[PDB]
Amino acid sequence: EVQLVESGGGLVQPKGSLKLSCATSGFTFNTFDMHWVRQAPGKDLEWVARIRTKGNSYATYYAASVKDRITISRDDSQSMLYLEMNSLRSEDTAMYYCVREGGHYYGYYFDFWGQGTTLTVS
Amino acid sequence: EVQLVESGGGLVQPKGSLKLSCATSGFTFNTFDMHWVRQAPGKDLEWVARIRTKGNSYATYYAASVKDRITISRDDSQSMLYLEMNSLRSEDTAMYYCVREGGHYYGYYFDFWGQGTTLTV
Amino acid sequence: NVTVTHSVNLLEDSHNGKLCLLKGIAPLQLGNCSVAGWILGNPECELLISKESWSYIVETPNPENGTCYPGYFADYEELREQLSSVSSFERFEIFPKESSWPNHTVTGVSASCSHNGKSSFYRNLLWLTGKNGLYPNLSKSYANNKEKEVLVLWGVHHPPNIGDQRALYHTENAYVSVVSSHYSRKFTPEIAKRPKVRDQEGRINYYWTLLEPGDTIIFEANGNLIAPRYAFALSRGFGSGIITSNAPMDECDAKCQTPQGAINSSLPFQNVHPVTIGECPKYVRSAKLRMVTITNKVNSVIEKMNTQFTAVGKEFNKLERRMENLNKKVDDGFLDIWTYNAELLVLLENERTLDFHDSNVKNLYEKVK
Amino acid sequence: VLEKNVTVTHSVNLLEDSHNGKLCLLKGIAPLQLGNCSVAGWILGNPECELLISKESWSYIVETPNPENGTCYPGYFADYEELREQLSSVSSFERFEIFPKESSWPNHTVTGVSASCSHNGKSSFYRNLLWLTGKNGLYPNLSKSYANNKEKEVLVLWGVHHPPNIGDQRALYHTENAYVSVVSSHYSRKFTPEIAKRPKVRDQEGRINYYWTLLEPGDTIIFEANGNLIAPRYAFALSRGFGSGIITSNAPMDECDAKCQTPQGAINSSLPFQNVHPVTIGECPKYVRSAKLRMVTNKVNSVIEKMNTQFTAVGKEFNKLERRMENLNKKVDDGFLDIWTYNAELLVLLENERTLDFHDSNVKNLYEKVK
Amino acid sequence: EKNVTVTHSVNLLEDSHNGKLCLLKGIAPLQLGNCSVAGWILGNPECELLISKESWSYIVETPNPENGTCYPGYFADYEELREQLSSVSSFERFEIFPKESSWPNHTVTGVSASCSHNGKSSFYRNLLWLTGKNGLYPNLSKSYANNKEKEVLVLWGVHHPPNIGDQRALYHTENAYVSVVSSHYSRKFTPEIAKRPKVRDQEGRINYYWTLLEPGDTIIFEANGNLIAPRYAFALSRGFGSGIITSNAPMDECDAKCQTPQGAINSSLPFQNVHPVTIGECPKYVRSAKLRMVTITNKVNSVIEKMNTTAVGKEFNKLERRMENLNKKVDDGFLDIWTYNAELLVLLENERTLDFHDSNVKNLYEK
Amino acid sequence: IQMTQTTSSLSASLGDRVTISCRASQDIYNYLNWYQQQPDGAVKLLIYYTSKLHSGVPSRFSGSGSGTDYSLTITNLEQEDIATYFCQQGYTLPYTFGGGTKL
Amino acid sequence: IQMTQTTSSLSASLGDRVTISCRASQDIYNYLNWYQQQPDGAVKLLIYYTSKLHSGVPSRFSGSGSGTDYSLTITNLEQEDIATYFCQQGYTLPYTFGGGTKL
Ligand SMILES: *[C@@H]1O[C@H](CO)[C@@H](O[C@@H]2O[C@H](CO)[C@@H](O[C@@H]3O[C@H](CO)[C@@H](O)[C@H](O)[C@@H]3O)[C@H](O)[C@H]2NC(C)=O)[C@H](O)[C@H]1NC(C)=O
Ligand SMILES: *[C@@H]1O[C@H](CO)[C@@H](O[C@@H]2O[C@H](CO)[C@@H](O[C@@H]3O[C@H](CO)[C@@H](O)[C@H](O)[C@@H]3O)[C@H](O)[C@H]2NC(C)=O)[C@H](O)[C@H]1NC(C)=O
Ligand SMILES: *[C@@H]1O[C@H](CO)[C@@H](O[C@@H]2O[C@H](CO)[C@@H](O)[C@H](O)[C@H]2NC(C)=O)[C@H](O)[C@H]1NC(C)=O
Ligand SMILES: *[C@@H]1O[C@H](CO)[C@@H](O)[C@H](O)[C@H]1NC(C)=O
Ligand SMILES: *[C@@H]1O[C@H](CO)[C@@H](O)[C@H](O)[C@H]1NC(C)=O
Ligand SMILES: *[C@@H]1O[C@H](CO)[C@@H](O)[C@H](O)[C@H]1NC(C)=O
Ligand SMILES: *[C@@H]1O[C@H](CO)[C@@H](O)[C@H](O)[C@H]1NC(C)=O
Ligand SMILES: *[C@@H]1O[C@H](CO)[C@@H](O)[C@H](O)[C@H]1NC(C)=O
Ligand SMILES: *[C@@H]1O[C@H](CO)[C@@H](O)[C@H](O)[C@H]1NC(C)=O
Ligand SMILES: *[C@@H]1O[C@H](CO)[C@@H](O)[C@H](O)[C@H]1NC(C)=O
Ligand SMILES: *[C@@H]1O[C@H](CO)[C@@H](O)[C@H](O)[C@H]1NC(C)=O
Ligand SMILES: *[C@@H]1O[C@H](CO)[C@@H](O)[C@H](O)[C@H]1NC(C)=O
Repeated sequence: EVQLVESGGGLVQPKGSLKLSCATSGFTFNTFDMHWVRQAPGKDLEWVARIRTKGNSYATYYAASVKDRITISRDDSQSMLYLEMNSLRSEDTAMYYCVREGGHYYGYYFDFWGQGTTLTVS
Repeated sequence: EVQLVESGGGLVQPKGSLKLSCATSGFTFNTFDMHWVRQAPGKDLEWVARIRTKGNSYATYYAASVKDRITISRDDSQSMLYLEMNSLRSEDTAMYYCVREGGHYYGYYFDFWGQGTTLTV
Repeated sequence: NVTVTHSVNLLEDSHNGKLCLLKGIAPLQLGNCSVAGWILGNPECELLISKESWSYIVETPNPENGTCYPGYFADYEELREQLSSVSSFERFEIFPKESSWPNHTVTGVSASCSHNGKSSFYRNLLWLTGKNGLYPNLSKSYANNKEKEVLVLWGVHHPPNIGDQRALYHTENAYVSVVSSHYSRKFTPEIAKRPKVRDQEGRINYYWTLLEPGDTIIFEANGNLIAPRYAFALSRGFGSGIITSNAPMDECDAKCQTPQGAINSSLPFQNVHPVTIGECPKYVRSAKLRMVTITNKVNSVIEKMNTQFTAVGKEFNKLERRMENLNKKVDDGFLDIWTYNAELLVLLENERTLDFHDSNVKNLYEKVK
Repeated sequence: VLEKNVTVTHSVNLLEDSHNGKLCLLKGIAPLQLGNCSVAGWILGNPECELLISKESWSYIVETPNPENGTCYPGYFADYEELREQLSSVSSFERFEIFPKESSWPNHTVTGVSASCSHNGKSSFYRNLLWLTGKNGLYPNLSKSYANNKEKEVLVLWGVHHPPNIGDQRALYHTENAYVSVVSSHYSRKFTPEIAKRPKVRDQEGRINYYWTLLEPGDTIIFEANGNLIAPRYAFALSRGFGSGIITSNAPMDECDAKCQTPQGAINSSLPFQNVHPVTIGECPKYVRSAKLRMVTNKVNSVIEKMNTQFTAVGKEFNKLERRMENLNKKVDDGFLDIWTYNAELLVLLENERTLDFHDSNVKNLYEKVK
Repeated sequence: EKNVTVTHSVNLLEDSHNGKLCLLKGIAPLQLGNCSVAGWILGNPECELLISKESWSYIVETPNPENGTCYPGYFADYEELREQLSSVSSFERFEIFPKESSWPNHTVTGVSASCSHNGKSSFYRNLLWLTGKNGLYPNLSKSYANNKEKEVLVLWGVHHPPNIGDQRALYHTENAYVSVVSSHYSRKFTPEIAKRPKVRDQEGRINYYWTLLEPGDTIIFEANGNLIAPRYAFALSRGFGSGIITSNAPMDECDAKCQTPQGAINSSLPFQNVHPVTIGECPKYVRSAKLRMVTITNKVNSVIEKMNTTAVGKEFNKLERRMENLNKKVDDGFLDIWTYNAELLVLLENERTLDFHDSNVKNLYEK
Repeated sequence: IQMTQTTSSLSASLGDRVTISCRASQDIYNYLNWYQQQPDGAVKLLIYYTSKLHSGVPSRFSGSGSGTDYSLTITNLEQEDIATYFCQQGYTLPYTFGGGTKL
Repeated sequence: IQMTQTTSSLSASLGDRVTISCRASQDIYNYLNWYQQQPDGAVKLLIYYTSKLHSGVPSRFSGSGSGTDYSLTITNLEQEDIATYFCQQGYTLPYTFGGGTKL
């Protein structure tokens, strides 16, 4: 049905760029805004960044504390997602989730999720 | 300020025509409608006749008893209000006043009065 | 009636006579339901629930069955105008039936809206009724936060007599107060005995409002309420309208449609009907126009200034007679002025070119000698 | 165009500016002569307008510019300007006593008078209504019904009362919070009285609000109240038509002969235009705001006469709080008349030029034939 | 035919203007500016630089007036008032009910936090929020009588508190009413108590009404609660030659002949195309992009100028979609039929001028 | 139409609160002006409408009342404020003055 | 704003009626969804709005409540439905999740 495959994670020193990618299949990528969600070990779920479709000219809202270090883009033709992180820290050891928005007028609900990669720092 | 000087009062027989007069200073004669008020000795203040500005075609309104005996005119260029009487009576010995109305929407209030002239017969 | 060698007839009076597609998008075939019956979910209009996209709106001249429960639709004629330009809405359950009202009976039905022999009710409203003999105050709310207008509909019920009122809401002086950030009202029931219409005596008054992004609407009532169950997230557009017609449908694909058919030509002028939907020729109220054979550019100027109209006669109530005559006079004059303008233009145009051809040979005859 | 004030050889004026200046009959049918009265008084049976009752059929409605003396008991005719439009096309009516005054109300009082509607020095009331008041100090609930079994649309009127104070209300209806409910098959309302002190108008500190509704064949109307009701006593049986309206004029009446009518006079001519007034009733030609139009020596200018048709310019009255209305309607009326005078001006400023060149061409052709 | 070259042409159309608001024949116009019409008439606290002005040629208003009614509410019959306030030559503001000795039994020092001025809470300058004193709200009845041959504008308001505990702590009553009666008026307002979403951090509302007295008439107020009594009134004096225009242009000191929402025009050309809305005696509006006549013409322009001789474009409520489409249909028709009449005349006027000289040559040829 | 007044004369101290009332026969819709008459001299206007003030008048003069019962109150009276006062309508045409009060 | 939750632990038998409450801090106009995260695996969506259902979700899942007091009632528990459940607001920009409870 709907499959989200995420790859691109690995260990890195706390000064180097690291890029993650999430794959999509089984639907239309053009009409589904997608968000990135991070869950640290032993901590509750957190929101990271959200990208809207071409209707709002690819608006890119961001979280508060985790700004000025990410640029989210959507490769619609390749049906992938790109999450970039520069200048990491000691609080970014976590698994990162691919989330689809879902189109209906009942607010926001994140109707699908992914398996999730891992990302550590040293 | 706004002063009102009047003259023309004197003694006359009960058949003459004493034309009273009044003078103004300190404002524009073309935007105020003035009156005439007389007070006989032992009698309360009364009203005689009112003359309006050009906004009512110089309309003139008169009291009841005084009617059909007096006439007023406005000398706007000379800015001296003048009044003319006729057919006098022994019940017309009074002190006469030169009064100004004042333009605001609080009715009529007669804000500026003159010194007063003595007319006796 | 001068004989002409080669003529080009601008006016056209050919229409297919069948309801066709408009550039590949099907219309909303209301069929036997009026607009007031489609919106409120008539039980016998269940084939239009899922059609959330359309080009234009059709309606039979005498829609058989609309408001099943007798009543008076407040500001009905304005609702048609707002819905006459909606591109495509989205029907969403604003108050879910299962959980929104836990202390109220929600299974009330009426025998005047029968469906397949079984009494039913509307599909977009919900006749609330007290449970266990009690009618607690209800106080709902809805905050619209996705930058899209929301159309809300509700109703108030006027029972036939005092006996029926105290047996439903267990009160005598009920009230309904619908409050928003830029709209406030308060209603009251009117218990009176009325003659029979559709075998019913009581009445139901409908109402509506059009929300805005970031706004809130609060419902409060302790009696006589017909709460909403569905709303409509509108999405306005341009190039749509309401027509009244009876022609059958087909699988064709045209560019413009008229209440009596569709036009499949490119002549500047037509005479099928004053009203039209989509890009198509203009209208002239005569029966014979012809330019003897520049002319093509000339007709463009007439068309350019004429291309400002919708001509959809807005329906008016019975208490707005001054509306109608003023509106009828406005439309009558505009078409008659324009038909005379277009008629004389050709009459002036041909006289110039006829002498142009006459002087053409005379020009050669001038150079002949 | 390019010439001006050219002397002509044989002209035919196409403008009519002469009127008989008299209120004349239309096609041999006498008109309704309200004359001194008013539209509000005529319908409600004004005490000083009894002479107009005997008339049943008419052709148009006349009225003086400032009708003197109509609603004798002061009030506010609800939706008054709407009614005048409905009556601007009625061809006849049939005043029939919907509720007879002799047996409809055996339980109340019918003889109510007001000093503001005095007739011949005696106080009275209207003749199409009936002020109801209690008997023996009691005011029982009333409940009346009427079914329109006439195959005609019946017009109905009634009223509500707002007495000056609590004392007047109690002494008349013996209640505190009275209500009046009028319910039809497609018309429902519920009135209530408002008690307050008001400036004296016509030497009385009360008010009466007159309402109305219109029926349909097979319909039914229900009247209910427990007080504050000015009961109906007569109704109307409207019969529609075409070509009629309300014209305001001061012309004298006579036994003339005409074919149409205009407010300032009755015109009987054959020129395809006139400029006496915009408003015109009957079969006479169009109106062009101008001064002098002519064509040097039929079907040349019959298109304008054929396209100008179907235009009634009776200015519909608008309420005090409708200044957005009259400005819109004055814009429409002014624009249409000004545009149409430009079409008619140039419809003859061009044809006359051709005829001047037409005769020149005809003669010059003869010389070529001769030479 | 198409575009052509001619020896001498005079373009009737003009598409150039100074672009600055300026004086109209010698009287400075009212400049609401940073304030709206509803805010101005009610005397908004931050709208006090126009109290002195009492004469104007026209009235200006910014496209999005920031603050008007400081206390949230619904100005009843707003769009009608703007029509009656368009043709007012000059009014006169007088204290209809003096605060010193017209309410001696109540409390008149009532302010709210939503109308703060200079950081201190205040209220309007043309209204007076009445409240009980000592715990009593006595029955009030104040009468007025206009006897000076001038219409008088009167405004008041009714208060709808957010809840019930608010009511009994201000007016000490449960079901109050407000009555206003005149020689041709009658109303009876009642408060409505309900909870509303916050606007300007207030859950209450105040509805503002108005009426237009007539000479010799009498208006009588009566209320036992929830009344916002008037303090000032306006003695209207109807005139001609003014209107409401939305504009953002800067002000300047010159002397023009007419005004358009984007600038003033100083020229004698019969036509223009900048904007249809204007004030004064100045050229008409034609929607063409280029209109010309080959140089008759003086008579041609004046032939159709008289027939053309306001397009106010009155604002309509949000619940009057039938009105605006009706008026939009009327306004577009008149401006498109008229531009075609002038366009067609040029094709007919220039054509005649051609053979007018050619026949002279033929007449010269015969001679 | 006709204006009565209080007593003709009043005896006032230096520091008293002297009041004078001018009740009208008919109803004057809150148009009752006041005047002052210095002895052997002209007269001056104190108050118009009902409680407004004229430019150049001290702050211890004020009025009240409405309907057909008006008043004038003086607080902390001095020795210079001795004169005769009247009351005048402004409602209808035959403007009526007062019967005069001496202080 | 900040989204809270109920107690962090609960032990459930089989066939019992077990609920979990997710009380917010600021009024959310009925935009509270519920999720389920199986151990060492994916996380699903269970209920959106307040009481709707997602495709393929068993009919034993439902919720109720409005304002700032919600619940996710569970009836007739099976051996498969054991995981940690989180609640998420849907009103404003920082869509904050919950701390989640354990089964
Ligand atoms: C949808 O429209 C249909 C008709 O277009 C509605 O059914 C009609 O209902 C009326 C009364 O509810 C029926 O009138 C009665 O019919 C009986 C049987 O002949 C007659 O004896 C009575 O005197 C009365 O006239 C009418 O027959 C019936 N139409 C048909 C074709 O059966 C229906 O109610 C509408 N649906 C909704 C939800 O309003
Ligand atoms: C039908 O019309 C006549 C005239 O339009 C109405 O009679 C008029 O009534 C008014 C008001 O009562 C009279 O004015 C009064 O005159 C007296 C006497 O001078 C004066 O003292 C009052 O102050 C007031 O001005 C008017 O004279 C009178 N006209 C005539 C010719 O008698 C009559 O009321 C109307 N019919 C009905 C039923 O109202
Ligand atoms: C007059 O207008 C100003 C500007 O619109 C108002 O000031 C704003 O008030 C809102 C809340 O009322 C604040 O959120 C803005 O920050 C204010 N703007 C500035 C620049 O300070 C002012 O409140 C208005 N006057 C009244 C009485 O409401
Ligand atoms: C509509 O009403 C007609 C009336 O007889 C009926 O025959 C038809 O079945 C109804 N439905 C449709 C879809 O036409
Ligand atoms: C009504 O519902 C509320 C919760 O919304 C509940 O607390 C209350 O018990 C219910 N009332 C009855 C009578 O069950
Ligand atoms: C329900 O409403 C009535 C009238 O509006 C009120 O008297 C009653 O207190 C309300 N009930 C509650 C629980 O507030
Ligand atoms: C109406 O008023 C006029 C006033 O000119 C009067 O002469 C006439 O007798 C009155 N009645 C009728 C029926 O005209
Ligand atoms: C009222 O009328 C009914 C008949 O319609 C009659 O029986 C009854 O006695 C009347 N009421 C009185 C008080 O007489
Ligand atoms: C008359 O009407 C009142 C109003 O409801 C009612 O209370 C009373 O019972 C009625 N009287 C009769 C006899 O029905
Ligand atoms: C008007 O209000 C604005 C608020 O945006 C403020 O900046 C400005 O100073 C105010 N005054 C003027 C004269 O613009
Ligand atoms: C209230 O007003 C009346 C008349 O205006 C007055 O007599 C009374 O003293 C006033 N109340 C108080 C407490 O002074
Ligand atoms: C004020 O009006 C109320 C409302 O009817 C009334 O009950 C009260 O008696 C009135 N007060 C006076 C002093 O008349």
